Amino acid sequence: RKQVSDGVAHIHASFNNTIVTITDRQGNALGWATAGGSGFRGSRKSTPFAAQVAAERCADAVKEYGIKNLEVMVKGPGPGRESTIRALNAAGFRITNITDVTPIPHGCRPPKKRRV
Amino acid sequence: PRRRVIGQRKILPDPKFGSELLAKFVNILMVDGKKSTAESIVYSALETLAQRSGKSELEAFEVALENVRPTVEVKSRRVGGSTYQVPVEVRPVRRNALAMRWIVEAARKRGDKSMALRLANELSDAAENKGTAVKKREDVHRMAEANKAFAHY
Amino acid sequence: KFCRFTAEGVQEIDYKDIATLKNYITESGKIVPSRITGTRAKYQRQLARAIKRARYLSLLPYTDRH
Amino acid sequence: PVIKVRENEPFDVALRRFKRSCEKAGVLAEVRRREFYEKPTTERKRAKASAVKRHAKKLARENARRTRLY
RNA sequence: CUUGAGUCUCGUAGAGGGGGGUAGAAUUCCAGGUGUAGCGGUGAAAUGCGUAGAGAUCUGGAGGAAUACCGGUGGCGAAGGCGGCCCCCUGGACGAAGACUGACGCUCAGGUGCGAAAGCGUGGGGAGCAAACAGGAUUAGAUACCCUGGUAGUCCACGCCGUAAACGAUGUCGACUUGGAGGUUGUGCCGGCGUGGCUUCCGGAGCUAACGCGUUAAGUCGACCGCCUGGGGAGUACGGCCGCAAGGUUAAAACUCAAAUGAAUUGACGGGGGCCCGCACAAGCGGUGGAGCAUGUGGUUUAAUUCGAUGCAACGCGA
Ligand SMILES: [Mg+2]
Ligand SMILES: [Mg+2]
Ligand SMILES: [Mg+2]
Ligand SMILES: [Mg+2]
Ligand SMILES: [Mg+2]
Ligand SMILES: [Mg+2]
Ligand SMILES: [Mg+2]
Ligand SMILES: [Mg+2]
Ligand SMILES: [Mg+2]
Ligand SMILES: [Mg+2]
Ligand SMILES: [Mg+2]
Ligand SMILES: [Mg+2]
Ligand SMILES: [Mg+2]
Ligand SMILES: [Mg+2]
Ligand SMILES: [Mg+2]
Ligand SMILES: [Mg+2]
Ligand SMILES: [Mg+2]
Ligand SMILES: [Mg+2]
Ligand SMILES: [Mg+2]
Repeated sequence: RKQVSDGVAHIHASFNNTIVTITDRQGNALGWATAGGSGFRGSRKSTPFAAQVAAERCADAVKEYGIKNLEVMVKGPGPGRESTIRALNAAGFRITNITDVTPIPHGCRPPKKRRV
Repeated sequence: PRRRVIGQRKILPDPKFGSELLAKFVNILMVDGKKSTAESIVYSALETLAQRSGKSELEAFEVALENVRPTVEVKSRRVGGSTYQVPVEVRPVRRNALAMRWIVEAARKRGDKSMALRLANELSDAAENKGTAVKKREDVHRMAEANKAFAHY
Repeated sequence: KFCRFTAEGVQEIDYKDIATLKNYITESGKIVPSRITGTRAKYQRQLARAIKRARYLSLLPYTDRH
Repeated sequence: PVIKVRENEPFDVALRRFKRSCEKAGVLAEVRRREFYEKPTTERKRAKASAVKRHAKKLARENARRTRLY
C-alpha cells in the first residue's frame, strides 16, 4: 500500500531452484517468487526458463508499490542467474546496478564428494 | 541418413486445380497405390467443402489447414536416463505434411458412411476449430508448452 | 611483465604505501598474481605481506562486500 | 563484482559487462570448487597433474612447429 | 700440515619449531523486523523442514573451526610434516672476505629419540563435517553407492600408541664422468659476463630384462650398515619383550603347488576416448504377435510316424 519506487532484487540461484525476493533499500521484503512455486517441479525447476517465470511473478507481486528503479544482487551458481536479470528488465524496471554477492569462505569443511 | 545425399523428389500438380499442395494431399490419402481412387475422394470432398462454405475449392481447403498446421513440436532426448521432450520449431514443409496427415487420420477414424463425406466433415470442423484434427494440434502445442524450459540441448 | 620493484630498487614494499598497493589488487580486492603483473617472486611475497598487513589496519579492504 | 550501470548505456552490454566481471573474479568456479570437500592428497594429485599436462602441451607445441603434416 | 671436519665475523631467504595475541570472510545457532507459501533434495523421488510463519532478506548477539586471493613440478624441515597477520623464545641452511683449530672424518649392530591418520586415557570444547546409528529411496536382494538427519571422532591440554603405498616403492657419506631448457636464493664485475646453494623437465655415453635412469644416476668407484633366497601356509602360530587396550615387535613349522612373478609384444575386450559407416536409430508407410486356414518344426502318440538342418547363420530348410 506504500509507494517506494526504489527497491532491491535478490536473486538466489542455486543448482536446484531460484528464489527472487524484491526488498526495499532497507532490506524489508515487498514480495517474492520462486521457480518451484511457478509451476515447475524437478527437472523443470532448475532451468533458466523456470527462473525467468519466477522473476516475472515477483515483478507482478510488487506491482502495487510502484517500484521504478531496482538494484540486482545475485547470489549462487545457479542456471537462473543471467535469465532472471533479463526478465526484471523485460518487466519494466530500471536496473541501476548489478552485483554478485555469492558468499565465499576465506571456513567450514564442505560435505564429502558424492560417489555417483 | 548419415551422408545427407537426399534431394527433393519431383511431384506433378493436381489435374483439376493445378495445386501442388493438393497433389501431396492425395498421396497422403492414397492407399495401396490406387491414386485414381484417392483423387476422386479428394475431389468430391472438396466439392462438398466448397459448396458448404461457399468460399471456393482451393482456398477453403487452405482455411482447413491454417487451423491444423502445428508450429512447434517435441522431439525425444534422453539425458539422465529420463527422456526430455525438447520442443523444436517445425519448418514450413513439415507443417503442411503434418496437418494433412492429421486430417486424413482423423477423418478415417470417423463414423460417417463414405470417406469423401467423411473427409469433408473433418475438413469442415477443422476450418472452425472443432475437429479431432485440430485437437491433436491442440495437444502438440501444449506438449511443446509444458517443455518450454527445455528449449536447449 | 617487467617487475617494477627491481626497476625501482625497493628494499621493502612498505604496507603504508597505499598508492603502490592499490595497483596490485583487483577491483574486488584480491591480490593479483605475479604471473599477471610480472612481479619477481621475491617481491611478490613482500607485496602479499604488505597487502595483508594493510588490510588489517583498514587501509585496504579484504573484499568488496564489506 | 559490482557493476554500476552507466548513463545512456543499453541494458544488454551492462549485462555483458557484469558477466565479464564475475568471470574475471572467477567466483563461479570458486563456488563450484567449494561445494564438496577435496582431500589434501587429491588437491596435490591434481595440481601436479595440471602442471605436468601444462608442461607437456608446451613441448608438444614446440615440437609440432618443427614438423610437416604433408 | 691444511685440502676433509669444525669455530668466529657480516648478511640473505624461508608455511622450520614452541608459546601468546588478534583480524576478516563464511557456516551454524539464538532474538527481532519485512513478508508469504513453499523450501530442501534427487537421475527422479521421498524422508525432512514450513501457515505454531519456513525458505528469502535485513539487524544485533554467541560460538567453534579453517585461513580465499597471494599460491607457483614455489619455499622450509632428518623424516612425519609445515600456509591469515603481529609479537616473544628457539633450530638449521646458504653466501662473501678473511682469520682460527689442525683430519679432529665417515658409517653404525645393540641403545636412544622423533614419528601422518585412525585409536586409547584424563579433563575441556563442539560451529562445520562425519564412522556407528535411524529413516527415505534404488534394487531381485542393496547390511552399500544416492538423500535427510546424526553420535564417537575431528579441535585444545597432558599422557600413551609406534603403525602407513611412512614411496623417489631408490640407506648414508665421499670422489669422478658430454649437454640443453627452466625455477628459486646469494654474490662479484661491467641489461651484459661470471661464480655458489637448492630444485624441475628433456636427453648423451654408460647401465638396465625391459620400462627406464641418466652430474640430484639406476653410470664408474670406495667405506660402513640394513635386507633377500620359489608361491601359498604367513608376517601367521607358539614363546619373549613392549602396550591401558587396540595391538606392535621378533618370528616358525607341518602341509601343499609346479609354478608364483616382472617388463614388454600381438590380439581381443571395456558400462575408456576420438573419427566414420549401415533401414542402426530417428522421420514415415505396411506388417507379424489376436482369428480361420496353408505349411515347417518341437513335443506327444503310434507298428511306423524314415533320415538330416535345429541362436543370428534350423523351422514354405534338403524336398
Ligand atoms: Mg549435498
Ligand atoms: Mg653455527
Ligand atoms: Mg637400529
Ligand atoms: Mg590423532
Ligand atoms: Mg580423545
Ligand atoms: Mg574427553
Ligand atoms: Mg551421509
Ligand atoms: Mg607421505
Ligand atoms: Mg610421495
Ligand atoms: Mg620398504
Ligand atoms: Mg632422463
Ligand atoms: Mg603378529
Ligand atoms: Mg607375540
Ligand atoms: Mg524408427
Ligand atoms: Mg496367426
Ligand atoms: Mg539332429
Ligand atoms: Mg524331422
Ligand atoms: Mg549359415
Ligand atoms: Mg523361405
